[PDB]
Amino acid sequence: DIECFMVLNPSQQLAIAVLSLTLGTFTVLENLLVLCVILHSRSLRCRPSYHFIGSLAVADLLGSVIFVYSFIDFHVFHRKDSRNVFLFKLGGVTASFTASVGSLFLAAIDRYISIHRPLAYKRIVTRPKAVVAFCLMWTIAIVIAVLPLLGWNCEKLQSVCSDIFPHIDKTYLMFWIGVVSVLLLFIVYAYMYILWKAHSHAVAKALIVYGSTTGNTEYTAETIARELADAGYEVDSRDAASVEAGGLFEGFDLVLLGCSTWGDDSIELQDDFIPLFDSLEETGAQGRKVACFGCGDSSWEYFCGAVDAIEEKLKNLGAEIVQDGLRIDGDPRAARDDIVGWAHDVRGAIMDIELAKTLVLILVVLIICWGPLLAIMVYDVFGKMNKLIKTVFAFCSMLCLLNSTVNPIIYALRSKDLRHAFRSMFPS
Ligand SMILES: Cc1cc2nc3c(=O)[nH]c(=O)nc-3n(C[C@H](O)[C@H](O)[C@H](O)COP(=O)(O)O)c2cc1C
Ligand SMILES: CC(C)CCC[C@@H](C)[C@H]1CC[C@H]2[C@@H]3CC=C4C[C@@H](O)CC[C@]4(C)[C@H]3CC[C@]12C
Ligand SMILES: CC1=CC[C@@H]2[C@@H](C1)c1c(O)cc(C(C)(C)CCCCCCBr)cc1OC2(C)C
Repeated sequence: DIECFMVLNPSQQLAIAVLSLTLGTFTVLENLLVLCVILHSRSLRCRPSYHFIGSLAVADLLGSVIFVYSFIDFHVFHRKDSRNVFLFKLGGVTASFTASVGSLFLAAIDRYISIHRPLAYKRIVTRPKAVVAFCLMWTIAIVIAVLPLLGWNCEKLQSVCSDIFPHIDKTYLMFWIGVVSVLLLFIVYAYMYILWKAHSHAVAKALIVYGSTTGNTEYTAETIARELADAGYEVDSRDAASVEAGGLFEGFDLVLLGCSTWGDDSIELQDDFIPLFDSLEETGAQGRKVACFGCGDSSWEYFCGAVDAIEEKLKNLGAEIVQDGLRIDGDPRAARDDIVGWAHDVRGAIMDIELAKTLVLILVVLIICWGPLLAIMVYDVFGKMNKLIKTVFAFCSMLCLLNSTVNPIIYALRSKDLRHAFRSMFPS
């Protein structure tokens, strides 16, 4: 019975008509304009491809037109269609909107690969490869929407029918959910991965291993760490007496070695610093930015010779010395300006927030639009559908149009080349 699938409340039909026609027309005119500026940009600029932006516009323009027409016709006009004709109209909507998420899926792959393997990115993502991928992605989407027409429906299969969608075997619906859920979850994973990855590299991490006996070099390290705390470093200052040599510097943009000079007859390192000094090769110092500091006294012939021995092994082990050592004579509290001045100099030698906002918005948009829609379908596969939920679905089906309306704003508007191409269409 076709009439069981219809929102029949006249007040509800009107709201369905208002939202559908308003959003659909804005969506049609938006993506139409995007396609217009794509083709004008290709007239004057050879370099920007617009593969993702163009594909998404075609998918949304086609989908909104087929949807809004069939949707208004079915719910407001109560078209009783032959089974196959209805599946045909459903097929267009399914292919276009499945193509829309596939386009978002391929763009997500492009960005994920850029972050995951930035050097190899120029080999794996090529203009010839992208053309083939988008062509195949579109083809798969059409084939997925043609099976009910070919006979993957409940009437020919003699199986349970969907309560949400007329003439739809539940197994086909469950299959279609799994395809879209995998695409959507990867898009979620990719961008969540990118946010995590960017967050770690945002703030630099500093590592101060200090060896002091009477607390002088500790006071220097603590005075140094406080200056780096103001600049927004993630400082971990460790007494040398309690450290693991292996991988000690792992994951640090900057390492600071503060040792005291303690030679009675000849130069000697501070005792707690000595086991760490012997195991420098194990610390993975090679290729790391390091600076040295230390306390001492001018009365002794070798002024801060400990800072000399360390830098000589670090420069030999391959760590890049950012600056020459910091050498203090007498109480460091007297030279506090020289200490804090040093931090600034060594700090001197060496987030993409706007991007971060955009990625979160997409995920918020995606979760808001596809989430509730798919969940109701999951219900229909397993449980029983009452009139209330059917009604909710009709209004939730409108959520997809919204996604089609904001997509030009999210991506096309954000493209620098497109804005230059739009301005190009004016006399100047
Ligand atoms: C036996 C002895 C030997 C020292 N030898 C040196 C030295 O060779 N070169 C130097 O600059 N200072 C030398 N000093 C001075 C110390 O490095 C000074 O006290 C330093 O500030 C200790 O600070 P700390 O508490 O951080 O270890 C020596 C001090 C002592 C008691
Ligand atoms: C309405 C649905 C069911 C059928 C759609 C048929 C036509 C419109 C489809 C089939 C193949 C599709 C093309 C396949 C490849 C791409 C490359 C992409 O970077 C821009 C879109 C573009 C050029 C597609 C445009 C739309 C397209 C030509
Ligand atoms: C009852 C009913 C009659 C007209 C239907 C209408 C449902 C409908 C709908 O409610 C939701 C969707 C979407 C936008 C949510 C896509 C659903 C894709 C499902 C794929 C697996 Br069956 C498509 C839409 O297509 C038409 C033909 C207008």
